[PDB]
Amino acid sequence: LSPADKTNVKAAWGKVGAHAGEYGAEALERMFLSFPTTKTYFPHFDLSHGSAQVKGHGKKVADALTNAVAHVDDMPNALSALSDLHAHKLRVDPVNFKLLSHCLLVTLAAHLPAEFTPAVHASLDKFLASVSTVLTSKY
Amino acid sequence: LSPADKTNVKAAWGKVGAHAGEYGAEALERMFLSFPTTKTYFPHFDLSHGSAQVKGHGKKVADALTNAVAHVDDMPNALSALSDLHAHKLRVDPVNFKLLSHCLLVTLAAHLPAEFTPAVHASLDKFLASVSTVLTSKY
Amino acid sequence: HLTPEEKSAVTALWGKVNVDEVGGEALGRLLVVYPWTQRFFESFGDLSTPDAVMGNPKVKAHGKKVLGAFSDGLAHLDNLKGTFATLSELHCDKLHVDPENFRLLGNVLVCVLAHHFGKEFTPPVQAAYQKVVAGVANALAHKYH
Amino acid sequence: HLTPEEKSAVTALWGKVNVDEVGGEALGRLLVVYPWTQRFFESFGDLSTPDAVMGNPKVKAHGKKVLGAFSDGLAHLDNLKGTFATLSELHCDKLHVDPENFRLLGNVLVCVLAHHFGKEFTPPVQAAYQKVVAGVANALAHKYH
Ligand code: HEM
Ligand code: HEM
Ligand code: HEM
Ligand code: HEM
Repeated sequence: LSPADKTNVKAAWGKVGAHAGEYGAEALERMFLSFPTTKTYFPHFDLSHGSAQVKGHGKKVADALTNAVAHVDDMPNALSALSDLHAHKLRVDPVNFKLLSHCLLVTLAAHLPAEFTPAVHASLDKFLASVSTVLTSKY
Repeated sequence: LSPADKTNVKAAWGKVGAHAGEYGAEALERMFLSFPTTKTYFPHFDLSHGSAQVKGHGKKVADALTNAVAHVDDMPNALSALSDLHAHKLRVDPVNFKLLSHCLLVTLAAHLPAEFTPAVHASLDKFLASVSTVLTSKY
Repeated sequence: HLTPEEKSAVTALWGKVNVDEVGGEALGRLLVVYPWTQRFFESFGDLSTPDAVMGNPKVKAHGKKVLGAFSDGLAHLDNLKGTFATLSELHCDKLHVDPENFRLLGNVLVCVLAHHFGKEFTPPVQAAYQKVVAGVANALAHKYH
Repeated sequence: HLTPEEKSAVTALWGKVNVDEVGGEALGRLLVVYPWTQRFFESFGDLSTPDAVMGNPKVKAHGKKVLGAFSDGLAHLDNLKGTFATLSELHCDKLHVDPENFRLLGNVLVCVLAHHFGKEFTPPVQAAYQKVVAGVANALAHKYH
C-alpha cells in the first residue's frame, strides 16, 4: 500500500460521502444475487430486495470500511475484533472476501463514474485486498 | 503467525539441517514435473533430472528459506530484495508461489516422516504462505 | 445458465457498449490492477505507468480483439465450449496463461461495464453478466481440464 | 490424461495404502490446516485442538468414506466426471462447498501419501497423483461449471 494509493482511497471514500450505508447494502445485494452460495452465511436474514436487515448490515460494513480508511496504517489493530469474529465465530471461506471486494468495486464504479480512473481502481482494489487479508489473518 | 508456529517451524527447519539445498532442488524438480507451466520462468535453464542449474537454484531457495526462518519476526525486511525481483523483474504469477509451497511441503513430508505431525504441517503451511505473501507484495 | 429474461437484458446492455473502446479499457485496467499480467505483453511497448498502459495503441487493438471474442461468445451462449476451442488451445498450449487470469479479466470487464452504464447496470444485470463471464472463462480454460 | 506408466505407478502405490486410516488422516489434516473447513463438520464434535481433530471417531469414519470415494475414482480414471456426479450434486446443491476446498483436500492427500511412503513417493509418482487429484476435484466441481 503506497502513499499514492492511500491518497487515492481516501479521496474516493470521502467522495462516497454519506451514502456509505446505501453503498454497502447495494454491494451486499449484488453479492447475494451474483454468488448465491454466499447467502448461506446469513440463514436468519431476510435477504429480499430492500430488506431492513440487509440495510443495517450494509451500514455496519460501510462503517467498518470507513474506519479502515481512517486507519490505513493501523488496520490490524483497528479490525482486530472483526477479524476474530470472521475467522473464529463465522469461519468464512476466504474466497467470499474476494467476492465481496469485487461487488464493492462494482458498486463504486457504478455510482462514481468520474472517480473510477484506472489508478483509483487499482488503489481501491489493493485497499480491499488488504482489508480482506486482515479479516482472514487469524486463520 | 504464532509463537508455537515459530517453534515448530524452527525445529522442523533445523532438523532439515545441511540437506536444505537437496530439499530445495527436489522441491523445484517436483514443481517442474507436477506443474510444467512453471517451467516457462526458466527458459535458459537445463531442467532435466540431476541438473546442476536446478541444484544451484534449489540451494539458493533453501538458503533464502533458512534466512527467513532466522528472521521470522522481520521477514518483510529480510526478503525485500527478493520480493522486488519476483514482482518487478520476473513478474511471477502468485499461483506459482502456492505451487512451490505445496511441493516444498511434499518434500518435507517425504523426508521427515516423524516430524510431519498435523501441528507441524499447519505451522509449515503458515510459514511458507507468509514467505509467499512477502514475495508477492511488490506489484 | 441464463434465463430468457437474463439473456434479453444481457443482449440489450451489449448493443449500447462501444466495440472500439471497452475491450481496450478492460485489457488496460487488467494490466494496471494485476501487473504480473504484463509478462504476456512484453512486445506491446511501454507499460510502466497507468497512463502509458491506457495510451497504448497495441493495448487498444488487442482489447478490440478480446471484445470481439466476447461478443462472439455472447452470440453463442449455448456453445461456449465449442466457440473458444481454438482460443483455449492458443492460451494454454502456446502462452500458458493461468485460468485465474481469465476470471480476473472477466471481473475487470464487469467493472468497466458498471463504470460505463452507471445506475443502468443493476444487480440483476450484473448477475447475468457474471454468469456470462464465468462461462467464458470456463470455456477458455477447458483445455486445462 | 495419465500415461500407462503413470496409471501403473498410481495403482501400485495405491495397493499399499491403508484404507482404514489414510482418509481419516487426510480429512483431519484438512480440518487442522484450513480451519474454515470446520464449518462443514459442526456435528462431528470437538475440533478445537489438532489432537482432538485427529482423535475424532466421526472424522475417522468420514475419512474412510472419502478414501473409498477416491478409490472408486481411481478404479475408473477415464470416467471421473460420471463417477462423481451424485457426489458433485451432494457437495454443490446441498452443502455449498467452494470447489477450491476440493483441491485443498487433494493436496493434503498428496502430502499424506508422501508422509507415509517416503522415498517411494518419487516426483513422477507425485506428478501422476497430482493429475489424479486434479481430475477428481474437477469432476466433483462439475455442478459449479
Ligand atoms: C470488507 C469485507 C467485510 C467487512 C468490512 C465486514 C464487516 C462486518 C461487520 C462490521 C459486521 C458486524 C460486526 C458487529 O455487528 O459487531 C460483520 C458481521 C458479519 N459478516 Fe462481515 N464483513 C466483511 C466480509 C464478509 C463476508 C465476505 C462475509 C460472508 C460471505 C461476511 C459475513 C458476515 C456475517 C455472517 C456476519 C454476522 C452478521 C449477523 O449474523 O447478524 N462478512 N461483518
Ligand atoms: C518460497 C518461494 C521462493 C523463494 C524462497 C525463492 C527464492 C529465490 C532466490 C533466492 C532466487 C535467486 C535470486 C538471486 O540469485 O539474486 C530466485 C530467483 C528466481 N526465482 Fe524464485 N523463489 C521462490 C518462488 C519462485 C517461484 C514460485 C517461481 C516461478 C514459478 C520463481 C522463479 C524464479 C526465477 C525465474 C528466478 C531467476 C533465477 C535466475 O535467473 O537464475 N521463484 N528465487
Ligand atoms: C478472459 C477472456 C479472454 C479472451 C476472450 C481473449 C481473447 C483473445 C483473442 C481473440 C486473441 C487474439 C488471437 C489471435 O489473434 O489469433 C488473444 C490473444 C492473446 N491473449 Fe487473450 N483473451 C482472454 C484472456 C487473456 C488473458 C487474461 C491474458 C493474459 C494474462 C491473455 C493473453 C493473450 C496473449 C498474450 C495473446 C497474444 C496471442 C496472439 O496474438 O496470437 N488473454 N486473446
Ligand atoms: C475433494 C474430494 C472429496 C471427496 C472425494 C469427498 C467424498 C465424500 C463422500 C464419499 C461423502 C459421503 C456422502 C454420503 O455418505 O452420503 C461426502 C460427504 C460430505 N463431504 Fe465430501 N468429499 C470431498 C471433499 C470435501 C470437502 C473439501 C469438504 C468440506 C470442506 C467436504 C464436505 C463434506 C460433507 C460436510 C459431507 C457430509 C454430507 C452428507 O453426508 O450428507 N467434502 N464427501
